[PDB]
Amino acid sequence: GRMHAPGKGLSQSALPYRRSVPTWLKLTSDDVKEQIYKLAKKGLTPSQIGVILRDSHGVAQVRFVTGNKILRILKSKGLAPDLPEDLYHLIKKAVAVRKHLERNRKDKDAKFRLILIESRIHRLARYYKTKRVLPPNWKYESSTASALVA
Amino acid sequence: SAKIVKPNGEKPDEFESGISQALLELEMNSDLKAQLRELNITAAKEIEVGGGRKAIIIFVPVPQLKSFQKIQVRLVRELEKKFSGKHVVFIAQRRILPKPTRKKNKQKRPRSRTLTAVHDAILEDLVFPSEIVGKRIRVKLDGSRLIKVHLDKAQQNNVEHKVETFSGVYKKLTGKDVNFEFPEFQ
Amino acid sequence: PLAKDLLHPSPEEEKRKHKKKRLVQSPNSYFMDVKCPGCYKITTVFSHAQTVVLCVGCSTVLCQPTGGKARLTEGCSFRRKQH
Amino acid sequence: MQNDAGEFVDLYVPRKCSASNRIIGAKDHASIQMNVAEVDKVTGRFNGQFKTYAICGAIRRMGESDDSILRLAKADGIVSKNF
Amino acid sequence: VRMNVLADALKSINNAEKRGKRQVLIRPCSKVIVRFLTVMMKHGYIGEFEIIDDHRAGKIVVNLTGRLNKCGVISPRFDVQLKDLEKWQNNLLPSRQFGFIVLTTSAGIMDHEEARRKHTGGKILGFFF
Repeated sequence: GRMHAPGKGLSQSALPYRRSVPTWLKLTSDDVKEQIYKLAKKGLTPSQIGVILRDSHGVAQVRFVTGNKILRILKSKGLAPDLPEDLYHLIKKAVAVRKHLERNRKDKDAKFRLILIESRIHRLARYYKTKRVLPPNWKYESSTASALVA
Repeated sequence: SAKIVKPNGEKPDEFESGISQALLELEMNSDLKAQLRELNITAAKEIEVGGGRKAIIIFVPVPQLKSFQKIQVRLVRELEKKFSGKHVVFIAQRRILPKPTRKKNKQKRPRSRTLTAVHDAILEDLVFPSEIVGKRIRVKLDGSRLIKVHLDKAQQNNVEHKVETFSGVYKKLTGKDVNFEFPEFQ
Repeated sequence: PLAKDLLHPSPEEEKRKHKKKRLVQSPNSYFMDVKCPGCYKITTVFSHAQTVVLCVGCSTVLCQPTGGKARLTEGCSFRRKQH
Repeated sequence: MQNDAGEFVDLYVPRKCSASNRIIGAKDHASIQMNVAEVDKVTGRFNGQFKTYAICGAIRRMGESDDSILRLAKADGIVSKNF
Repeated sequence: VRMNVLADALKSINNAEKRGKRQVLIRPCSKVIVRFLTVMMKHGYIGEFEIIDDHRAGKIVVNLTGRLNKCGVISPRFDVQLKDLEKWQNNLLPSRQFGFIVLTTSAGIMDHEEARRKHTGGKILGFFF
């Protein structure tokens, strides 16, 4: 079930068995990488790049076309984001809730939700610390987090 | 005999000049020299399959394998025409690495050099015009296991008579036995 | 039924189930060549698209994102491709 | 049964259900044993032979005795195989 | 959340065997499951089985025979010496005439009669009778 919700939802993507590139896809690997580079310079996240390439270019999975994944391509080109994108979005959400909470002090529901968001941030940061994606001295400070995000 | 297209380990060209020569008068052909002079084969076998039927297996380097895969059906058509009464398949040369036991500074074995991955890739390359859409490996009451492979039902007219040659070739160079089926559309 | 055969289901029972919970899971989505009137080229819009896709030549809207499936605009031929 | 010398040391050998392969015990009064008549190939008259099926009480209480007897009749060449 | 795939496999086999069913789908697959089923199938308690390959962990469709009573698992894999095998035989098995304890040894996954034959101990996987 969910980490911090009482939901047993089952909805996700079902990747097909066939990993072969379809014959109708007239796009080779390197120009697909070039589309990735253009979209990433436009300021998009790897999730958004995959969504755009799936929606309006016919690339269902870039791992089957190029041979590797979007963040690996961005890292090899040297333009991968400095923070991981999910940690970034969690910090963005935490900053939004904290700003709302300091103007609306009687929202105890938002206080509860902010506790949940920051717990998720700390678990994620501990994971990224063990995998050397973050510096070992990295620490989510609430007081300076807004200058990092949005 | 001109054996210009067959790199080897170092030495061995064991009277298989027939394939090199056949490719050599598949020179000066129609629209095939733009994609054949730069790529070549490693080894060829003339194994026995089924009854009196013969099938020939051609081993190719892996990037050169993909470059064969893009032109394989045309080349295999006229090469079967030259070598009448025989079936031709194209397999990579895959370099299985042994499993590290508890017995200087070796590197980590790639997952693609494991025997499981190599046998999967061989089975995929063996049936090229058709695509594998399933696998139904079955343990038949003895410890013995029979694999059942489902093909894509879109190249059944192209490849339905080669399935016994596929079974014999896969038995020969892998050791396990397979059957091939064409299921109803998914 | 005590003797239901679990590894040869009929294709209607296969289509009826969830996209998981099948023997081998498979998506219910597809790709399609979308053709709009007044242009000549085709676009390869995903069926469950979330983007407002645009024809690159004529800046017109092809599909509108909805809850489950992209709703194509007023009359435009679409051909589901490779099934 | 079958002590090492070889003789059978058992009061009797109980029946097994022909659907679920379970022992039909001496106090299972819901368990039936039914013979189904055979007919000759040419005129369809009863020729004096039959095939026998035993169903335990648990299967016959599940409601699955009908489908089980139908499947056993398929397997023994009784009526259809294509019904 | 699912700490043991062998436990869930043997529970599914047990439940469907008790319901009188003729085939079971075992949803996550592993080679420990396949070796356990191969022991069970060589001893005559289950029928044929077929592994379904999707590119995730597979699935197994097992044919049941009606000869199975209980195929439970032992939840920590206790390390068992040959001296202590008698104690586990008495605690787990219904008699000295039938029933097997499946161990994993360095010689492979095998039943307890074969493990005593080959003079080896190991960790206990489960039992069936």
